[PDB]
Amino acid sequence: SMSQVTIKDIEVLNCEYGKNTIKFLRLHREGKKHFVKEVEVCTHLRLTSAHEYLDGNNSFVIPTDTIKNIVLVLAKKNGISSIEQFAIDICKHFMTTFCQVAYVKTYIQEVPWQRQYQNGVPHIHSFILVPDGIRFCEAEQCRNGPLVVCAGIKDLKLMKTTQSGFEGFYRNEHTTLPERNDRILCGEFFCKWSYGECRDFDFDCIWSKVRECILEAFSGPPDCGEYSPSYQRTVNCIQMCVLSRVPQVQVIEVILNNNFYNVVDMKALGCTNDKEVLVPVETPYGSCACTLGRKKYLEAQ
Amino acid sequence: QVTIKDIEVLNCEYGKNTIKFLRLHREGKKHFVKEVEVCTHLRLTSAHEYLDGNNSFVIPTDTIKNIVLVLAKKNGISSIEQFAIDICKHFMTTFCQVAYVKTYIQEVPWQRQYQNGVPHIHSFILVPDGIRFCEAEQCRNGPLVVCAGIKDLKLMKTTQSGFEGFYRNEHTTLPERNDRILCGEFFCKWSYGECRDFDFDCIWSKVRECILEAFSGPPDCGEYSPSYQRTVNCIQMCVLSRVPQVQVIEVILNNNFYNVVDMKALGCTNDKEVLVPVETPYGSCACTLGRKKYLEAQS
Amino acid sequence: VTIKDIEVLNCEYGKNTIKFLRLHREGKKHFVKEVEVCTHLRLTSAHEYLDGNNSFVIPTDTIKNIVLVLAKKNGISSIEQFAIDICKHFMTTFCQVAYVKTYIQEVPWQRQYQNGVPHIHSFILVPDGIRFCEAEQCRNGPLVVCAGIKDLKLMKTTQSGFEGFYRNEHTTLPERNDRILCGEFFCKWSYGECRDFDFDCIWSKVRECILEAFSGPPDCGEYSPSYQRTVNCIQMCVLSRVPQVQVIEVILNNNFYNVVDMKALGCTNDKEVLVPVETPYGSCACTLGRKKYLEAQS
Amino acid sequence: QVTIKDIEVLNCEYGKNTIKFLRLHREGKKHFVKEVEVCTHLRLTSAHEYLDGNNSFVIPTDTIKNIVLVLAKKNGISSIEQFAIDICKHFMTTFCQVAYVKTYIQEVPWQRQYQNGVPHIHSFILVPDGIRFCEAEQCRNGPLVVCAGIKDLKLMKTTQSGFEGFYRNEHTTLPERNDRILCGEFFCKWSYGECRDFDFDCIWSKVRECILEAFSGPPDCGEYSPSYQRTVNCIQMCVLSRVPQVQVIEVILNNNFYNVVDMKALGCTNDKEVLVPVETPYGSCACTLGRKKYLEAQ
Ligand SMILES: O=c1[nH]c(=O)c2nn[nH]c2[nH]1
Ligand SMILES: O=c1[nH]c(=O)c2nn[nH]c2[nH]1
Ligand SMILES: O=c1[nH]c(=O)c2nn[nH]c2[nH]1
Ligand SMILES: O=c1[nH]c(=O)c2nn[nH]c2[nH]1
Ligand SMILES: [Br-]
Ligand SMILES: [Br-]
Ligand SMILES: [Cl-]
Ligand SMILES: [Cl-]
Ligand SMILES: [Cl-]
Ligand SMILES: [Cl-]
Ligand SMILES: [Cl-]
Ligand SMILES: [Cl-]
Ligand SMILES: [Cl-]
Ligand SMILES: [Cl-]
Ligand SMILES: [Cl-]
Ligand SMILES: [Cl-]
Ligand SMILES: [Cl-]
Repeated sequence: SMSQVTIKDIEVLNCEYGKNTIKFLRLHREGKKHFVKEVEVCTHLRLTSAHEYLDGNNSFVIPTDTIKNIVLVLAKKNGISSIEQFAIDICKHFMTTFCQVAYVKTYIQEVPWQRQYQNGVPHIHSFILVPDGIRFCEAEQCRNGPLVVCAGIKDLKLMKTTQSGFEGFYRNEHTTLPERNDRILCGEFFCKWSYGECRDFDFDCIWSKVRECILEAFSGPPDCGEYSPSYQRTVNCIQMCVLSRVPQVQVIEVILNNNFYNVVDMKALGCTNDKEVLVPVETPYGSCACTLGRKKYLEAQ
Repeated sequence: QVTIKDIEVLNCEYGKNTIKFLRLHREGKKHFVKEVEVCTHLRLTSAHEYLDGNNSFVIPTDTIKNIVLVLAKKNGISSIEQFAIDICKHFMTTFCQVAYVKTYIQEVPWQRQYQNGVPHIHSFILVPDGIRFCEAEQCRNGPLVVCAGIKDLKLMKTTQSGFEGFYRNEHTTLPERNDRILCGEFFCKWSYGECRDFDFDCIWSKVRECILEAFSGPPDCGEYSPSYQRTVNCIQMCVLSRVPQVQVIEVILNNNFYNVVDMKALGCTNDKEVLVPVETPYGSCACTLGRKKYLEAQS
Repeated sequence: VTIKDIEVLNCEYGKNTIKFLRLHREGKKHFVKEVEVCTHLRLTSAHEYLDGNNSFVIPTDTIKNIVLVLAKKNGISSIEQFAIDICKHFMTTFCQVAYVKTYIQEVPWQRQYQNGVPHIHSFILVPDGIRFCEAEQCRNGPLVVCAGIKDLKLMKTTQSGFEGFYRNEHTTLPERNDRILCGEFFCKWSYGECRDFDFDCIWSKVRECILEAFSGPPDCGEYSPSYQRTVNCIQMCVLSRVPQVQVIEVILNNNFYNVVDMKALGCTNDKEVLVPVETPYGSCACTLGRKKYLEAQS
Repeated sequence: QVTIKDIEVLNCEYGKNTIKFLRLHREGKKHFVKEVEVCTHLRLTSAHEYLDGNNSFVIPTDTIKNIVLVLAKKNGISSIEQFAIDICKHFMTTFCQVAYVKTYIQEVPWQRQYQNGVPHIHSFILVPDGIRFCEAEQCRNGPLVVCAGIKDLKLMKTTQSGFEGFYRNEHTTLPERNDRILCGEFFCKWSYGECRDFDFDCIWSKVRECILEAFSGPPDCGEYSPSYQRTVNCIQMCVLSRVPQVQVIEVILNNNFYNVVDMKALGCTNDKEVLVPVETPYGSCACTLGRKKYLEAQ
């Protein structure tokens, strides 16, 4: 119909920009005892207009360099009591300082530094990297909308060697999977939960409590464990534990990426392999994901 | 144009890489796991597969994988070191066309889960706090040598570290510093030579404790490091002083500088409060120390 | 005054210092375990005290016979397993037993060696700290096992002080940052009901923790600012490195070594000649337990 | 009634007992300890302190202690034998009134601690596996004689022992036995006479090796003992064959019989499995052997 499209022909469905992987360590000294919080911050903005795209005019653009500067200044002046409070302080600063900001999102993850110990005695200033699951949070706010905070844990890899099966599934001409009532259940978990606009609690304490719920629901009691009839059922058991034990959690998303461990057939090698040697299949891999919300929280919107 | 008689075969080696498996063991309802990654390489007495297209002497890399899995099944894995020994011994004593065998093993760092200080019978969590590995090798008619190690071990102290009194030249702009963050990623490897009259797990743990303690110093005051290099030496001398089984120790320290961000132009003072890691480029230092007694004793 | 005015707070009886050697032979090679056993009972009634009625009393002679028969029939893999077997035997054999406690200590026989070769059947007494254990059970309550080391005498010649202590008008002790630290230790630890480990292995591991924490590393040692702090270092080492230990009790009986004033004798004594003071002597004692374990009891 | 005229002084002797001290020596960071118990006794050339109440010639026992401590400080202690020699020589050269001096010394058995085969610079553990002692004595204008020994040495073998073919009378109920536990606590003491041209520590260790090897026999099979008395002879003949410095050797063996408990009345057979030691009463035997040449040469 026409030889080109012009602004009049097209709708801007989304415009977003920001600064990614702002890495720094906040050091706090109480005499000779040293405290560290090392983080990675992503902060993204949507502006009220798109002249920098549509017209080649930068008048309203806050440089991403400025976004980095603000994150480092706020760390210096405010410290970091929790990554959640820091994500909140960043979002509130952008919304209050810059009228051209329609929307702000701050994602933060912690570098998993632990204090070193010598026969139970905490070291004043020495640390070791211990990645047993990465702590993150995310704060976002629309102009004239609520400031919403999420916390989570990712790269969390749990494995139980029994009390796991997958049976009674749908069968068809392309379904060769045998029924199994014993197998290794190996999952890499991404867990993310919403507090909504709630802030009246200790962020670090509540995060720890959720992490506990995830490990406990996954494992079952330490003397006997608990049967899992699917990866999916195990995801629901985790979500329902967190919701049952942590009232501040309004919505919870859990993604389980599984690895199957095959009992190697050793008959041609002159052996019987009685669930002794198991080879992980890393690709392809199965995943399942569910998001559960409290009826009260969702209806209250 | 060029023929077999103009060229010398300096080296021929082949193997199977990244053989991954979990060895499961049950004592009633209590389950135990060892998950490993194994490389095994061979040198053969002839090179006909390369020079002539004749495979008669070649043990398939598929067979190397089958043997590793069969040995894990029949022998179990008490320690990765004993399993590395078992694999090298099997190749040496089974195949007369093997001139040399090398097995590398690394553990997947599964930890048993705890609820209220009670250990879980069959539930585990992945906790990398430094990757345990080992390596066994042997030439025909030569010692079976065992090495153990820890890698991807990232240690950081926020004080008791400087670098001063260095060599000055026209291209040297580095300031002298007596307070900086010391952050290093360590690769540590040590040889037991032929000795195996000790508990591999116990001695591996002891060397690890030596590394952490020599790095950190005492927990109430720490200990001043005047260079990355001096910290490497304190680790090595601590291990050799406390672990006679260690004959030779190699330590590599890959460091990250943490820069106190100049916040002047932002109207801020930064008194060592906000520090930015420089990941690339990065400094390295490496040292191998050996006991004179062990070195001289090799005829 | 009458039985009606009087409460029986406690009644207990038993057989003490039951001494025997259990000999085991694998062809030419002999193995020994020589022990001393005490076994005490509390009965469900006190008719022997209150009425002169012995109908419920198991003779202490029978307690000895039972200890000797079980050693014969069961052998002794570990003193802890033997103590368990004796408590279990009393609880299943005699319903009038309300409570049983068995204490066992090992006679410290070591196999003799000649130029590195172990002797098939010859031993030497080597007391380097006496191994003991204790098992006890109430009727329908848990069987609890403790192991320990006593008469363990350790000494370091430096890396010991006592400074910054409370001063008053009767305090003449000077501040010291260098002294001999000499202690006789009693150490006892509870496994609770946990029994799924090698008793000998774990005992050896706790012993090594005690010596290493007392001494510090062999190339430099470790400063002790008090006997009390050294007790704490030993306990925290054991608890940090041995998960099976739930509760640990350490008693340190110290001996002061005085640098003799030889000025009157025309001599300077630069910490060269030291005289030990055996009485009076100082003691300190601490019991630490895992919070998780102590909560799980209540 | 009776006066000095009617009575003869057969013997007078006095001294200081249990003088305890530690001698500490430092080579850089490395500490060396020798802790000893010293007894020093004198006979004087007169007895006026007893007979007349005149103390003019008495050296206070407090002075004997001061001299032992002063000599430890000034000389150090290379060996307890050299220290005992130095004490006797001091009393003889210093005091006109000394007719006779005897010095007895025993070592406190401190052993350096080891961690994973590494010797600790300054930490020790008490390990009493046979107490080292010595004794020096001298009459005025007579030879200074030195003895060394080992006591409280407890050895046990579980077979290769019997006692048969002994004298029988109407009061003899002991059965012939060809297979018993041989358990002895040994006191061994030997004389070097006046010879001192050797390493005292070296030679003491050699004698101790000889006692353990002769008691035990070879590690692969042992050696049959037909009595305690013949084991004492084997020990002595082994020392005299292998250690030419030893002129005279005394060995005292205090034995403990281990009874195979008769368990027929308890429904059991006891096939040398459970044995009970008899600590009292107890048998002893003692022999002193000397080289003909040294006994003639007196
Ligand atoms: O638990 C399981 N869920 C699934 O959806 C599935 N698909 N293959 N195996 C499976 N196991
Ligand atoms: O400790 C240090 N060693 C070095 O070699 C170096 N080079 N730059 N900074 C350094 N710091
Ligand atoms: O370490 C010590 N603790 C004490 O309680 C004490 N009392 N005197 N000396 C002492 N030394
Ligand atoms: O060896 C022995 N000697 C004795 O003199 C003796 N007397 N009873 N048993 C004995 N055994
Ligand atoms: Br021996
Ligand atoms: Br030791
Ligand atoms: Cl640590
Ligand atoms: Cl497979
Ligand atoms: Cl070839
Ligand atoms: Cl856990
Ligand atoms: Cl700096
Ligand atoms: Cl060396
Ligand atoms: Cl043995
Ligand atoms: Cl002092
Ligand atoms: Cl007289
Ligand atoms: Cl007999
Ligand atoms: Cl001989």
